[PDB]
Amino acid sequence: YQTSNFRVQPTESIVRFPNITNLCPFGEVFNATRFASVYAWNRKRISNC
Amino acid sequence: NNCTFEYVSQGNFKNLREFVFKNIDGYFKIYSKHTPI
Ligand SMILES: *[C@@H]1O[C@H](CO)[C@@H](O)[C@H](O)[C@H]1NC(C)=O
Ligand SMILES: *[C@@H]1O[C@H](CO)[C@@H](O)[C@H](O)[C@H]1NC(C)=O
Ligand SMILES: *[C@@H]1O[C@H](CO)[C@@H](O)[C@H](O)[C@H]1NC(C)=O
Repeated sequence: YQTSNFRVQPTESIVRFPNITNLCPFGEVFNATRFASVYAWNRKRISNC
Repeated sequence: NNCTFEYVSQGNFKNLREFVFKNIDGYFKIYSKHTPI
């Protein structure tokens, strides 16, 4: 006589993303020798990393 | 102006270089391949 199923799930699940960033040198933008003025604030993008 | 998304990669007419381009979701995706024929 059918009793029930069993929705097993050992060690839940694993979350995986690719290897570490590539072309994200945040240091030279944030530890830069060259900063900007407040009215002349710079604008540079970070992308694909 | 706006390229912050910059990217860097008798012989019988021995070549075939096709750059056929299609758009999905509005945002452009290049599709291409160079077949030496
Ligand atoms: C970049 O795109 C914006 C969006 O319309 C435009 O207003 C601006 O003029 C572009 N950049 C330059 C330097 O023209
Ligand atoms: C040709 O395509 C490859 C794709 O991996 C790219 O790396 C390369 O820069 C392209 N150009 C040349 C001249 O090889
Ligand atoms: C431009 O594209 C958008 C969505 O991709 C569409 O809604 C709009 O009608 C298009 N405009 C023209 C002039 O093709």
